[PDB]
Amino acid sequence: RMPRKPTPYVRKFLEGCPLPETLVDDIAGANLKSMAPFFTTAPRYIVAAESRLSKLFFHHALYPAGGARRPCRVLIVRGGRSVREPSFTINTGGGRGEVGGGSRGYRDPARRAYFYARLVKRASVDGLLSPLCGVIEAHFAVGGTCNDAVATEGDGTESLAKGGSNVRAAKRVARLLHDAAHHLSSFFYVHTQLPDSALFVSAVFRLAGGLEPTVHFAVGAPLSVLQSTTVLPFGHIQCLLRVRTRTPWCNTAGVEPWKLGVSLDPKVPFFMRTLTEKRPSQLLVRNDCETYLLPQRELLLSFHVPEEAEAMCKEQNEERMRRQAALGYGSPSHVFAEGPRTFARVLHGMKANLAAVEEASSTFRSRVYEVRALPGDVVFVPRGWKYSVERIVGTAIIDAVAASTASPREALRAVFRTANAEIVGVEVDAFVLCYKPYPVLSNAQASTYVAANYVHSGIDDFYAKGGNDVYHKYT
Amino acid sequence: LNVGVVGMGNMGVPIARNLGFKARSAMYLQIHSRALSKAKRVCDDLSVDGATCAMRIHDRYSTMTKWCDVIVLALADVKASRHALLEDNESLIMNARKGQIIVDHTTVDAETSRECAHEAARRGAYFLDAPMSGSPRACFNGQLLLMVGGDAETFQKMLPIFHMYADNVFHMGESGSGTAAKMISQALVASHNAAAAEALSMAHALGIEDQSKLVQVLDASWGSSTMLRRNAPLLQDLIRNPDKTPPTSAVSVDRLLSDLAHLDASLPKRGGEDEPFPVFDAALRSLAAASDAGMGDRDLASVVHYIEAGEAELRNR
Amino acid sequence: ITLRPDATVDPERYPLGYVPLDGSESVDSVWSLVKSGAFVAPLSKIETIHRAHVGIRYLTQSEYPALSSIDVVGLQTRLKELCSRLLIRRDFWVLDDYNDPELNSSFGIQNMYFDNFKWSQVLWRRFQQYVEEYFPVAEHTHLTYDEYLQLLRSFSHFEQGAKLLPLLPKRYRIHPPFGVPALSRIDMEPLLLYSQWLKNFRGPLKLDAALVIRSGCGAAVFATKLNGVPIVRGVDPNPRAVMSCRKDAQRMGRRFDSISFRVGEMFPDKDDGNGVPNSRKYDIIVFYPDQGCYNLFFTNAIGEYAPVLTGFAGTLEHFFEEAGDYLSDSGVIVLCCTNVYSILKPTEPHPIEYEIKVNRRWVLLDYYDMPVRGKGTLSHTPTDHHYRIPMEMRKCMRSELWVLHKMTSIAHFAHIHNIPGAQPPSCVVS
Amino acid sequence: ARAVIKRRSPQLWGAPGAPIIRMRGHHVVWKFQSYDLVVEHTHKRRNSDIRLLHYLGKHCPHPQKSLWSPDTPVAQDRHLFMLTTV
Amino acid sequence: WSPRDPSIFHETSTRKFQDHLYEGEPLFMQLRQCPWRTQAKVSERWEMDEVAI
Amino acid sequence: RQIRPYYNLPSKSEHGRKMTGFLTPYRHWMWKQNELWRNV
Amino acid sequence: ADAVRRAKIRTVQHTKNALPFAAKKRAAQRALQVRRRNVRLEMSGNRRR
Amino acid sequence: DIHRLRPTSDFKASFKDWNDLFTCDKRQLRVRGIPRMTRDAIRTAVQAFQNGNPPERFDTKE
Amino acid sequence: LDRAAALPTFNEYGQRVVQPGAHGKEYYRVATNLPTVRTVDRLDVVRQDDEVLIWFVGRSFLRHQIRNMVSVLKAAGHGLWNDLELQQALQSGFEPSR
RNA sequence: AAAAUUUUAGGAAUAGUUAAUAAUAAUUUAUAAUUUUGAUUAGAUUGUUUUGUUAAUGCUAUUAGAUGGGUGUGGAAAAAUAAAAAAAAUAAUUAAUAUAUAUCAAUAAUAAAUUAAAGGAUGCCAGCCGUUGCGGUAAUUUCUUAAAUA
Repeated sequence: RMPRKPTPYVRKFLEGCPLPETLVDDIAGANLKSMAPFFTTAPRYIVAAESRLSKLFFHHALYPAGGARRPCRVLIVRGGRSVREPSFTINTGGGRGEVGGGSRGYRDPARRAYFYARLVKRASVDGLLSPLCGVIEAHFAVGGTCNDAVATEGDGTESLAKGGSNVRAAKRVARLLHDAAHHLSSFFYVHTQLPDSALFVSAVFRLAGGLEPTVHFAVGAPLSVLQSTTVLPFGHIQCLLRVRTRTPWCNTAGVEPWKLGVSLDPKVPFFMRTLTEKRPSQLLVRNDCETYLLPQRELLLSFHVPEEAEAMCKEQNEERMRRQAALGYGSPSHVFAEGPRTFARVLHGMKANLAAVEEASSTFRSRVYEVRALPGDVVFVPRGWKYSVERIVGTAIIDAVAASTASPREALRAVFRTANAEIVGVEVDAFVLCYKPYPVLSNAQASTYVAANYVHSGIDDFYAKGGNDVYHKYT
Repeated sequence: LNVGVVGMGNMGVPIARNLGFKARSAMYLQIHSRALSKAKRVCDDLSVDGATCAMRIHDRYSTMTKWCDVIVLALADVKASRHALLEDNESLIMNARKGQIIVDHTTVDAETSRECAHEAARRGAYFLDAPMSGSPRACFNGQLLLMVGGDAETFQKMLPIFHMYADNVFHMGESGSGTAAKMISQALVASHNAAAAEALSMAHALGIEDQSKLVQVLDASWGSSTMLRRNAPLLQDLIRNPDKTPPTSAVSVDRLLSDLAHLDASLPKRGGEDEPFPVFDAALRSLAAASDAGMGDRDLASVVHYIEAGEAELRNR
Repeated sequence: ITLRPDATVDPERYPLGYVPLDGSESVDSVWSLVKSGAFVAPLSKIETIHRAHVGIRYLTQSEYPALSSIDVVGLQTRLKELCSRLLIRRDFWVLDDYNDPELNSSFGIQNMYFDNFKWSQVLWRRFQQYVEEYFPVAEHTHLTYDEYLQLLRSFSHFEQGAKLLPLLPKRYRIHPPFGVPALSRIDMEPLLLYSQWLKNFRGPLKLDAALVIRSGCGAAVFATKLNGVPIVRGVDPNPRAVMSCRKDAQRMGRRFDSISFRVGEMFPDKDDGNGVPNSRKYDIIVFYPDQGCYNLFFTNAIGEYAPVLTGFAGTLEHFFEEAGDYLSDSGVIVLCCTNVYSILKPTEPHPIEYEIKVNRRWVLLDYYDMPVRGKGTLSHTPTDHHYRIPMEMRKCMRSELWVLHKMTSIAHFAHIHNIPGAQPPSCVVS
Repeated sequence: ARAVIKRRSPQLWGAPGAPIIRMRGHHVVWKFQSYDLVVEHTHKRRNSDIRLLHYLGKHCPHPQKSLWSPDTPVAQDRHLFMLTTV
Repeated sequence: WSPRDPSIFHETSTRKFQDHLYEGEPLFMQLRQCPWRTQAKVSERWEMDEVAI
Repeated sequence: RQIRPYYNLPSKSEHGRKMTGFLTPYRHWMWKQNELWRNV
Repeated sequence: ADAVRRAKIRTVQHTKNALPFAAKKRAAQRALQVRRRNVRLEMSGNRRR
Repeated sequence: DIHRLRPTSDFKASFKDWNDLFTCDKRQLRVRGIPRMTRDAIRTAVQAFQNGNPPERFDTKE
Repeated sequence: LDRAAALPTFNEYGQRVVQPGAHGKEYYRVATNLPTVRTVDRLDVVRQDDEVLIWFVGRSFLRHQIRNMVSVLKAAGHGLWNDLELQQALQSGFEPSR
């Protein structure tokens, strides 16, 4: 029994309103009970919490419990990028023993907050991998006799970095430079392998900064790249670099249509919207691997959805509709019209809400989703998804009343900002961890695939053999 | 990490030897020199005495900077340090990487450190200045005073490297506070030596014979100082026998004045026509009087004879 | 609120003007909807909208990290914008999760304050009636979920009162009406420091009459009279707040007598002989300014014939300008606040010291500072979203107390500037 | 042997196990804390009215000055005393 | 610990080395540690038997 | 409790304990030296 | 002025010693409570039916 | 450093040298500003080294 | 608020409590009984050069009504109230106690 | 296993029932068993020479616990939470630690614990009389150890 102070009145029995553990699990990406009835092509945001994400939960995030045939989605994980120390064997002491280093994912954030009491001070990159980026950028920054065009051609780009061999790389670079020729100052992005300058021998090949970017929840085996020839060390780690071609400062510049009445004072006086740089008047895709982008700055990625994934989702959703719908729902004005909530009506409302979410997230056009990526994040892009990239420069504050009259441009109060042809310089805006293509389940494999059978083990066998074996656990 | 030493003067070779010895092949070592034969000799000696990590020898700042992560300069003069850091075509800070670290141990002016840190920040690198105080034998044995000024996280990153050749390492603040700490320490040393000279001369004037006891009395009382504790045993004989020439010492009047020569440049203004520096200026007067008397390289204990001259300039100016 | 589906994104598919939540969409999906600007309201369950509210606020905070003052302000703007899109039907009682008279089971924060039996029996109806006093069914077709939550919490205050534990003992409770900002844990700390200061400094200073200005909740007035002052007047611009403060002063017993609350702007009435409320020159005038994000940030000059500063600087200037006309010659004005202005916006000059040195109208008799202890929301607007201050910002936040006298009583206070360890200004030494 | 183990006070070989001499404390600030040498089971019994097997003694962990200094002073009899009954 | 302190004079004060006899405690000595030998550049310990008694 | 020194046989398994619990023959020998000192 | 100085000193030491005393005062409380009450689990059990 | 809640490896800059680490007692260890668990872990590792047991234990974090 | 406070509730002892106010006679009681419901045809504010000019146009006004309206309008101009506060003030109605 | 000590302003019936039995696992036999000496049910309800009070064998107060459907495992269910009783290698053993400092994170002081001694109240009135909204009026009076008590 527990002590309780006596009282001559009635005792109140509070039942409480805690934060739902299910919601916390869903946002953390570690919910193994949720079944999404309809598969969609829309980015999924998850916030890593104290390294609770792992290969086990990420496998389900890739292949949801509803029964999927492919990772047909973009997966943004705020934070969650890990950094792995090198490993070495202690021979001293009682005997030989490995020391593996470790992953400082949650322990070391990407950017520390700079609050000061007494042009403000902010961090725009990840401090842990600032120095590893330093070497990659210095490899190109040299102004020597050998032009950096050939360096980027050979060393930097692989066989295929963007939309359609050794000659192929040179013609690709030629097209890019010719396109960039007409502008006094332009830039473009590419995927490039690590330079030899960033690999020091130890025979252990280490990185320049002593730290390798990694995601502890990566499933499958990393992409292997050949120099037959040997494997390129740290070939799965790649860099998406921006090449140019030829402490932020704040500054303050000098109706509500959704309401019925007229508001004595507006409910939301001000807006705020991210400021992105101008794109010169090309996208890039990887058709051979599954990509994990780890931004080193604040990027805006516009992802173009492949027609293959779009058709897959549409056809599978319609198959579910015809299998489960009875066609008794009739035809209400809008799906959420009062009436007997048949299973068919519930399911139709579910699909309608899903379509509304997809069209709202996508911009006005095929389909393109705008994604704000930050340092510390990790964005998983499956195979075949296209995307263009820009850099975000800050934020604005827009008078709602003024923007109702003339425009957001004129309606500005305060803006916070952060700051053929030839290649003048190179930056690295992201590290791409490329992994060997994940399996695409055949129709029978998808039919017999059950999320429960992968709640403890079988993840690595699934990802190695390729999809789940039919007859996995029965006969 | 890859740590490379460039200074290689007289006080820089011990830093390279200590880094090579205590590296234990845990960090790579680099050595740069103006002439390759000298650095070859240094590497040969270090390997003969025991080398745990392979050592590379550099003639050019371009290779030096584009290879190593940490650069350590231990040079002789401000002009040499400026040559190494900024004004050279292959200047270290000009061609510095976005993340590499550069540390300077030579005693340069606060403004010199200002330009160095500003340019390093422009290029994205981190520069923190750590002037050193001690003897070359103190460096051999691994005892030194480093007063580093720069970024706190970079300083924390640099702790382990410093301890390989330094005992007392402190963080004086941001934006090159190490040079100010060294400068103020020298000024205070000079002032205390002057005051000790005054006290012993006054004791002799009063006619107290046993100085052995008076030394302990002063050391146990207030106003005690290591400068007194050092110069007393010599000053006692030097005042009772003013004829004998003060002996030569490694630490000299010329060295103190050279190291004080940065104070005027580091102070804001001298046009006020007044001295907001009574004691410090009085000590400087006597030090300069001793230097101009042909006693520049002799011991710091020679201020006794020229303190009286330390009044002529005060009266006339 | 009443919606107008014409200005909605997809009126043909959602003629009601919003997208009902069947209780299945993931909170990231609902968040994407709200970001695109659609309105979302629960279908048949309050739990769905509560989950969406919590998840959307967490996700937006994840998107816009509080790495500095500028992104904190931007986060607050964006988070207000989104949180003003999470509706609940004005007739919340129709939701099936609102009440269950047979299992005495419900959902929502009402059971963090009321017991399940009392709520499911009698208090659901009383809350239904309490809501209409502020949000008529005739006028409002829908309601914001933040408005619903604040209505529940203000109903808790109306029923069983609140409690200012560190300022006032366990036995004194207040009933601040809906819409009058209550006092959070962080907001008390400046008042705790002020209370200690007054406890120590009522003796040496002949401090008899106190005037608290903008004493919204009344906590400052109650703390002043508790630490001891025979006469306490409070001036608040809210008639409902003064009504409730006077009722609570009656309620708290005889220990709070001669506390008088009047409705007015920053300062009381100026009458000086027609009714002569004045001639009551006060020994101490207490100001505890509100510090919200917009008030602290958007501050500058406005007006051409009556130029005036806006925001925190404007309020401080008005206080400094209008004080003294109500102050005794040997009286001292106290301003208890936090350094949140100098945290949110360090680029511009510190207002209090700017006034004290540039303006040469007041003299710093004392300044006290104490690090912020607890955590919680700061200067919270009643019907706005909650935003608890993150750890890194809290580490810099401090509670300040500035005690100032007039330059005319410089001779009177001269001997107090002369104690060792004081900091006399340039004017006193002359 | 519990489905969910007492995570903070695990033991060996189950309850009530062998008798043990422990130095039991009191739920008091250290400023007055004193111990008692008691014999009890390995798994502390907080169910029966009999908490312990035998009370061996008490220990005062706060030194006390020698009140007995004048009585036949022996070598170093003025050092502080630590009192114990056994 | 003088009894003239009203907090030491109280019956329930622990600033004593006894109980029921008196209050406080007159001037007494205690020896602290000075673990700073190693801060010195050369620290040595010389083992020699007592000679002064 | 049982000490798991960094240099005994590691179990290269990702479905359980990462270090086995076996030990090098030197650890067997030194453990006796501790056992004997305890036996006296 | 002496009374003012005494009050100033009292308030200054209060501001300085507020932090350490709360840690000491808090610790004395956690050393005197036999079993702390899990109000979270009590409320969850009350909700359960 | 073996335990996820005893990050001894985060306080390499909290001590000046080997002897400074080995001579500082629990009180000075707390004064330098170290959590309770990290403080106890450092103290126990130092005492084990003193007794002859070097810090040779398997990192259980993974 | 009085109506809610009158509606049924439970005592501190668990007893049932119902004040008379939450009853049909005292429940459906309109606010006012006196003729304080007046019309103001025009009520506008115009900014002259250095002056605000408030025009009232009505067939009849209550005592000090113009000056109290001006007071609350000045409060609004300084930015001290909101729509909720205006509605609460308007619903408060006549206050017979000076 | 047993003996023995309970409460209610309107005081009555109780039962998977008592004993016997070659009956584990009762197809049997009997005039069975509880209760006005206060039962059963319902209401209150852990017990509790430790509390408080008094001249008082009076009055009064209380928190040690326990727990037939959640695994039949285990010597024993006491098993969904754990100020820690050190748990199979001396982890550590002159330290005030029994830390919060296991420091961030949706969340609210509703709630859970604990007694230091390092100026308010408060109106009234026909103006020859329409909803003009003037005045009298800066309206005047009541408000500035006890209750419960052994």
